[PDB]
Amino acid sequence: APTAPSIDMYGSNNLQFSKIELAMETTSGYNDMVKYHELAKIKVKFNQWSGTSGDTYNVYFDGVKVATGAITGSQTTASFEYGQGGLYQMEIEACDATGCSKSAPVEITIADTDGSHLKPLTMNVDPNNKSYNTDPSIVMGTYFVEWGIYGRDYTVDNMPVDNLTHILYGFIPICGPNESVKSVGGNSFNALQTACRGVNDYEVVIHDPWAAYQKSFPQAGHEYSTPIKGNYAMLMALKQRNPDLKIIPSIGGGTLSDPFYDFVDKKNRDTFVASVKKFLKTWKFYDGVDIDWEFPGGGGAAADKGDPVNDGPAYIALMRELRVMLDELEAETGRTYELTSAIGVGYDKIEDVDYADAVQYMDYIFAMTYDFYGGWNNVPGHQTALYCGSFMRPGQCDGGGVDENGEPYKGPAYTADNGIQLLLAQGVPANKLVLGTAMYGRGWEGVTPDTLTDPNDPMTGTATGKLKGSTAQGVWEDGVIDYKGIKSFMLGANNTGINGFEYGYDAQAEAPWVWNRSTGELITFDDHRSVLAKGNYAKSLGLAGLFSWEIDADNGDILNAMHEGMAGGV
Ligand SMILES: C[n+]1cc2c3c(ccc2c2ccc4cc5c(cc4c21)OCO5)OCO3
Ligand SMILES: C[n+]1cc2c3c(ccc2c2ccc4cc5c(cc4c21)OCO5)OCO3
Repeated sequence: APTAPSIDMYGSNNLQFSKIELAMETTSGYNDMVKYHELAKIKVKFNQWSGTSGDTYNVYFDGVKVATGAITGSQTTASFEYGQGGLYQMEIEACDATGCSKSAPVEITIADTDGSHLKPLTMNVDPNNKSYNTDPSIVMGTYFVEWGIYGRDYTVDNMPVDNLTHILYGFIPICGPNESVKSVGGNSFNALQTACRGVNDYEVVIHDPWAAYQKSFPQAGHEYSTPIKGNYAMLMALKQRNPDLKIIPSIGGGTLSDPFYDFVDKKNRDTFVASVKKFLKTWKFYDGVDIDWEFPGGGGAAADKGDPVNDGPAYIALMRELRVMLDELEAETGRTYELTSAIGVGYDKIEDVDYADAVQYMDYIFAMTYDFYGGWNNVPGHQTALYCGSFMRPGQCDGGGVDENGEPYKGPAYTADNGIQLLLAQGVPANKLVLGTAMYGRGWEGVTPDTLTDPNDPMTGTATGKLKGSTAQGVWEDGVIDYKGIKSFMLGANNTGINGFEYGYDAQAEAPWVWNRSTGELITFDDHRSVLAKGNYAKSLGLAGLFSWEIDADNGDILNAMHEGMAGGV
């Protein structure tokens, strides 16, 4: 006989609660911005404006009692805790000695990072991405980059998710020495310095919390009170649409690898491994961890770092220790967690790690079979060839010869096949290896006909510097261009060359190029024909499948060719 409560929606945070508490309106240290709680804190205001208020309240979710407390006036705030994410029909009843009166039910949201409170994501995928019926046992992976939401304008809902088995989310940095990040210019180092305030060295943080969880995405139905937004809420809704899709954070990458060189100290690994366990208990849509240390032994962005005696053993121990941690998570959750790593495949990268030892702890190795040549110097070559190109010298392919100064080759040439063969020869199983496809070209300028030693092959020429271009043509940094830019502005509809470019294909290497003879602009990339060759190669050798880098640069053609190559190789 009290008055039935009316819920005050706006005074109760619009009934949007969360096990994860996330700063939405500042940028500060990761530990100050993100706190995961085992029980969500719930606070619901209700009113009984007329009649008697009664003396006690009970709160029900789907008919089950979850809280009780005192009513002592016409406005009551019910505060309590609840441990399970989801949408629930809440009722609140007011009671006195004569009986109880129950509010009408209203949906309350308890957000959790597995996306249990979210409907499947609505997709907005370019229809140039076709449908395929590729065997679900074959890996078809890609990287999605956190910053792709800015100028590139490529969001989670744009991914052709039914054509993917694995999304690697790039990149998760590690706090500590990060001089390489500084060298990149822009805001990347400053963002990282902020994220690490109040964080121990060697622990992981989110690099860009605005992209990751604050940015409101209209297409995902985000509104002001949504407790998780950004890429991560979209990935959580994506897991609701595609529960078998694996989404894996990639830690490191070319510019964020500097802290890994301290993992020769076990205390640093322990700190890192513990922080990765916590990260996966916080962000539960993630299904494992990908380690992208570029590179054990050195030769990466950090010119003064690299230990060829100790980095390999440290990498193996890291993999062993991550696998131990992941087994604890598998025990705690009943889920499967994957451990993978993207690795350099030049012979001088491979020779610094016993991968046959490391891979016993891993589900997959993503072989970085790209970036073999590029704008960092003036030597053209195929950046992502399967085999040795016509432009290589006698003995250069297997490393048994000498260069044009007469200096001995130090090892086999950089090609996908040489890398894969080196890894198989160490005893890495073929069905653990995933072969990489590039969705971008690298490029030079100044490779004009007068520099060529063979007049029909621009790979025999010499450049004056990196390719220059604008972001409108897909050039986001000097010397690199999106595959979709190459297609729009160099190849054209018929794949025969536009704007002064001609197309060529080195059949021995399995590698395409476009070349503008007058500017001497030359771009090495992967196309439909080279990606079919890679699929046939993967099939022949019984590799795990294919992956690509990076998905925002594709227009559908590369991922389609990955699927086509994996169906049809003889
Ligand atoms: C050898 N490397 C590899 C890299 C690399 C990256 C990104 C940057 C680099 C890099 C950047 C600056 C450098 C500067 C250097 C150098 C090497 C590098 C260098 O030699 C000494 O002067 O993705 C992984 O592979
Ligand atoms: C592979 N390298 C060798 C270099 C180098 C230098 C100076 C710079 C580089 C460099 C710079 C940026 C790079 C960026 C890259 C890369 C490789 C490099 C890279 O591969 C992935 O993206 O003098 C000694 O030899």
